[PDB]
Amino acid sequence: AKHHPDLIFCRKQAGVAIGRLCEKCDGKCVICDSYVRPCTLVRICDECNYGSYQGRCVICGGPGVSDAYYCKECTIQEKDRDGCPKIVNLGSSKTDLFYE
Amino acid sequence: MTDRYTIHSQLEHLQSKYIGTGHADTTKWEWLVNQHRDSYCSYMGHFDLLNYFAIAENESKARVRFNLMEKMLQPCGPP
Amino acid sequence: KEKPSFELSGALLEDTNTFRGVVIKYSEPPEARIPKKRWRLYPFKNDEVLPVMYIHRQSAYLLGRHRRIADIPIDHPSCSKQHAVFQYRLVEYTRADGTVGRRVKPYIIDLGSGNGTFLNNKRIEPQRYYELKEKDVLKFGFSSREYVLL
Amino acid sequence: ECLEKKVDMSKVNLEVIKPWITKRVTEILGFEDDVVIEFIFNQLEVKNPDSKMMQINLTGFLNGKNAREFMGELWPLLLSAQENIAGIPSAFLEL
Amino acid sequence: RLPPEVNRILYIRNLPYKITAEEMYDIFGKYGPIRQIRVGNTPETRGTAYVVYEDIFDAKNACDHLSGFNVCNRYLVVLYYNANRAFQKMDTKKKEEQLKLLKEKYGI
Amino acid sequence: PFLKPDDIQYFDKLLVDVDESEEQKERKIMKLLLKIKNGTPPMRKAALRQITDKAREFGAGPLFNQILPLLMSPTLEDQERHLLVKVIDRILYKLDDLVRPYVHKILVVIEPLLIDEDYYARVEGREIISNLAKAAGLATMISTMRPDIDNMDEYVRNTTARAFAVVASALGIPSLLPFLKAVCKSKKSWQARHTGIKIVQQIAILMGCAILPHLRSLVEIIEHGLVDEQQKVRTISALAIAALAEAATPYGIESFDSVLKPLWKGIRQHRGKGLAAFLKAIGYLIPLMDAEYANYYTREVMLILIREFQSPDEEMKKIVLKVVKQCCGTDGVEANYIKTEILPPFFKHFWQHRMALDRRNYRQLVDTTVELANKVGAAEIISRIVDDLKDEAEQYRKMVMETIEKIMGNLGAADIDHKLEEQLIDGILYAFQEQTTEDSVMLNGFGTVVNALGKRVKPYLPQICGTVLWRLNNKSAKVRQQAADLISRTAVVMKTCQEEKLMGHLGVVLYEYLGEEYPEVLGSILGALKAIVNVIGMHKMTPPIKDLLPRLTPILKNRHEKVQENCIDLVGRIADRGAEYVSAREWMRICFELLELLKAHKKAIRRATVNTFGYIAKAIGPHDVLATLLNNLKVQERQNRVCTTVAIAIVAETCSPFTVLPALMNEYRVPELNVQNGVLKSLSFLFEYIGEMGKDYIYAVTPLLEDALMDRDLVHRQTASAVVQHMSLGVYGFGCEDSLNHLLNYVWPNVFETSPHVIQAVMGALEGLRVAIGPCRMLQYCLQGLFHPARKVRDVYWKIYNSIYIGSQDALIAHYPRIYNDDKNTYIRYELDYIL
RNA sequence: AUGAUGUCAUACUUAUCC
Repeated sequence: AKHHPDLIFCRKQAGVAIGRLCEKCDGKCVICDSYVRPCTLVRICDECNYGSYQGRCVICGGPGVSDAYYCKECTIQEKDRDGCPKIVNLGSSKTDLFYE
Repeated sequence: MTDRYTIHSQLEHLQSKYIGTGHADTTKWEWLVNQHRDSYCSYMGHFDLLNYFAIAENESKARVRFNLMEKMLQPCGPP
Repeated sequence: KEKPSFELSGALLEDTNTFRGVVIKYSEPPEARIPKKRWRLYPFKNDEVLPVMYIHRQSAYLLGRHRRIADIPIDHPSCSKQHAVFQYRLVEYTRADGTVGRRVKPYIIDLGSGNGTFLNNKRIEPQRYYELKEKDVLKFGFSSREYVLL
Repeated sequence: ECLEKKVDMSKVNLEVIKPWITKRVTEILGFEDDVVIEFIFNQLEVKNPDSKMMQINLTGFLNGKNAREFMGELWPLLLSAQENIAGIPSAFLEL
Repeated sequence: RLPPEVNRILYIRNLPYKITAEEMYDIFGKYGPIRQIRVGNTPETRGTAYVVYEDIFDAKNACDHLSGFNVCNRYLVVLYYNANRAFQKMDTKKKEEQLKLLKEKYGI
Repeated sequence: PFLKPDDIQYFDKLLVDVDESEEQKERKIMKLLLKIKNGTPPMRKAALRQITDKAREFGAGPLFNQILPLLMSPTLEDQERHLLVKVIDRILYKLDDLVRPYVHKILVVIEPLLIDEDYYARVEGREIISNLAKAAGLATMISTMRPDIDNMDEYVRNTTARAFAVVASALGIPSLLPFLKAVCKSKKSWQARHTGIKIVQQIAILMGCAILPHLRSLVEIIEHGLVDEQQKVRTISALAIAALAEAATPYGIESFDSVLKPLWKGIRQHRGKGLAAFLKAIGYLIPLMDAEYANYYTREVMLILIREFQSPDEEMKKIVLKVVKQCCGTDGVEANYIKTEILPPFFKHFWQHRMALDRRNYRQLVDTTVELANKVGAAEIISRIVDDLKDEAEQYRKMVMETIEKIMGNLGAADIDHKLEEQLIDGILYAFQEQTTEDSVMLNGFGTVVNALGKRVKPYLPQICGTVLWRLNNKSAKVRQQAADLISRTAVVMKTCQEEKLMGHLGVVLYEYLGEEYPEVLGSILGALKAIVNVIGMHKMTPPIKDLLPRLTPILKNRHEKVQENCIDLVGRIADRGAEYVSAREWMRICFELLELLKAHKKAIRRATVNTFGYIAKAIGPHDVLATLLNNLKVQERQNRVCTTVAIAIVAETCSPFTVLPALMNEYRVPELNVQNGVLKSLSFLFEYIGEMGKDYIYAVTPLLEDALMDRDLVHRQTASAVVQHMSLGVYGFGCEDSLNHLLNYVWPNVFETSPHVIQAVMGALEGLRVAIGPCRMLQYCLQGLFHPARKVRDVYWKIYNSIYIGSQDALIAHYPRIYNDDKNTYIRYELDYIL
């Protein structure tokens, strides 16, 4: 996204697990990364939500509280009918911040 | 049988997985064959277009559908 | 078949105290210090003090019947390799005035000899803080000795 | 090369190919190991094996010269076993 | 009765560029037999040396007495060298011949 | 930048000043490493890039030759390590065929990253080995890594196993299968088979849920080790079955099928660790069986499970613990049997102060106990563990406390009787009164307990809140924040039961602490006030808002991360809800104070800030406040500005922008550039929020976009293009396309550039323009560019044409022009020329 | 009179981040 450009999404097969968002990343969109116009809920992959991988945030990856949703601008642009956008990789973010 | 050609991966990049997207180094015949296959798939998918195509010809709907499915593989020949 | 026990192995104890050719037992505590009092080893084997060894100049002193472990041999065939260990260390005691502090005094404790030891014709047990002073009639052997140190 | 003809391991035996593969592995790698025998067992476990994948797995296993000869010797013996109506190579008819 | 980190190798520094291995062997030769000694002949490492003895306690008495010991105008830097890794510049090999020998001679 | 006294050995070659006379100059210039290792952060950045682009130049050989010693250094840092890992990655995104000789020479240093105490180190390591294996060839990896299988040390064998796990995740299971399946049947020595089996396991952990397709073949491999004469192979084998089944989500049961009958038999005869391992496997298996077969088999396992509670082995206790979870958490098991046989020994041996001090044992214990509650019911478990709330040690109290928490979370408090409830509330207060550390467990615990009890808690309030005030003094630093938060979470309960005196208490009492100088306390105080606002309404506030709000206003200077947070939040709640109680003058002062809150380093602060600014924008009306936004100096380049832009958007929503636009559009005139691109952004977010309503204002913005899109400097084209995007999605289908075509003209030249933000911007632009205008016009701009053999135009126009192609591929058919047929091929589609 | 590369400041973006 606009904050992390080197992050890669999962884009796996869509399952029946509804996605969730963390308390620090509440209200933020997954594709458009906006805060207004939520139109479609976020669905997670089957391998992305299993055991300890269930109930976690898609973007933040922390403890999910509320369910995540997609932006209406991404819904009208057909950017929400793609695969599961689970953040798998984590590069150049929250790595040197742990040392300080 | 040394081939020295292992199109496996590099750095989790590119790796085309879709069909009909195309590349910058795509040839003209490959793009024409992909456009013809997309046109055949759109003719097979749309019911009104298939009805308008079968009403003009003297053939039936299922025969024209089987002819369009049989002509999908190798429509031109040289890619 | 592998016989795992998860007990105290001897290699971790031998790597901590490693001598030249043998194991090193009878280690001193962390409260050891250099002695500054007027005390010298006066050995009298035949009522004549030929040798004299300074105990306050060295930190460790090992006497035995082996020439590879010890530095200087001793002419005592009735004494074992590890019979007695006289080491000076400042222990917790009280002076004559009543104030507490560090006093350099020799520590006397038996190391578990096979025949024991005797001092002033009396046997002393280990793990007991005895009042050790100068000019004591000790014995540097397991059974008996014809030489005393002062 | 010799790895372009389609073959099938279901029409050939497996017990007669173990000694020739063991001799080829002892000639290539010098000694006897357990990873190369397991790789040769896994390469013939499928009913329709892949000659190019086996050559890549054994094409670099050695140095890149004895493995090509080993693949060319294993493809011809398997071809002679699959072409025969019995299902055995030429080295098993004499002994 | 020794700290584990100390090793038979000692890194020694604050050396002159003219210094002679005669003085080296003489001085360091007090504590025990020299396993061997290296000296930097290279632009950065000139002025430095490594000493290795047949025994560790040799080196222990060395750094004991040689601590801040003097040569010319200089007080040498005497430290216990840290060779945790083998720089892998060299390899692990050539075990086969010697092990075959001990398996041959003594037969064990 | 400086050299540590040891690093000289590595960098000595740089010290000598001999200069300017081949490869020796490449090693000499390669000391840019030193700039990466030690130096200022900018030196590290610029150095890092410079060495990235020189990869293809220098080659992998010199680099690794000059790196691997450093990453091998005995004195290596944490950071320095991580940084050298970074350079290895970034250079391995480029070099592909080159690394083949160095692969092992890499892994030897890298495999120690896989086994490490640091987690981020592990995910990094797995990542870079993934990039290496995928980067190199399969046969490269395989042929490389064989000799480490039989290596004497087991360390290299283990970390090597995890290596094969990573590479197998890279290149997939089926490609690597025959290798493994060959390994586990190796007849030389056992150590190999041990390794390969461990590989099966680590594949199970890593791949996890995705093992599913090849599960059968994998099992067929591993099965032959269970009966082997050696022990290890048996143990690690059955363990690997465990890992499989655990990643084996409720299915593939019959694939494990042939494995069972030996296992059960082994369950009889084994002493020691292998036994426990089998119990681990069988444990994860049982949920995958049928409640009939698993009835029998389970009832058999229960015996040994009982007998084996008492072993001192902690591995044992872990296993048998999780087992008890799965076996006794089975729907096909009877309550009373557990209640009698299990619970008394369970709470006897398992609940002790050996366990709780450990971490994993703590958690797993919590879970298992939770599930036993899930079956036998609530009052049992809780009733037995309540008495331990009053136990001395903390960690133990913490344990039973969170246990009670989860229990009453799931089952509900309805089952609980009266007396045990007295012991409950007293237990929870007592435990809460002694807190050595600050943590949520006690608090969330209390809150969940009370909210679960509902109004059965009412007789207990005065004791609660008495404790709440007295503690609300004691120690402000430590406990003030905590008692405050306690109020915050107990608000609703202190409300619905209709104790009004208590709301007077908390209202003015908390009101008084707003002068507290310690921020970490004050924050919790404001939070408590917040929660009290959400229960009792505006006009009923015992501290009437006229009092409260201006008393809040000065606090905004407070810098503090928690004060600012809760404060701005509360100003938001009151500013949104009542908003009449306070006169406008106070409000506009609040504005001029809010303006500099946008220096916050936190995103949520700015969030609440902007939303509030919208609320008060409603309380007053647009013109003044949007003017106060346009006052902004823009002074900070890295953001700190565009939040004001967002405020301009939301303000333009809160009352109709149908009013506001002329002021803004006029304010583009100003010669100061960064605020020009600022108001461009304001249009962008503006259309993003307004959506449909842009069916009118498109025209108004059109010529200005003309002026902006015509380039003064790149940011104009970029931001303006984003505006075209959001406008283009918003207006869709309403018939305004014409002017959007006109704007598309000026959009079109910007197609060419290498700047990432402008090219991705333009991409979004032309995508929105695709949907709005329709593909036909797009394609009519994208035709001629395809052809171009020039290494640029074709790259781009094919990128575009792909973007147009993926979506709306169905509707493109009509618009492909007529293309004449050549010799070998017929390029005319005659179907469209059939005429009735 | 564009363009070329290179030492070297200066603004801007990524809702970048303790």
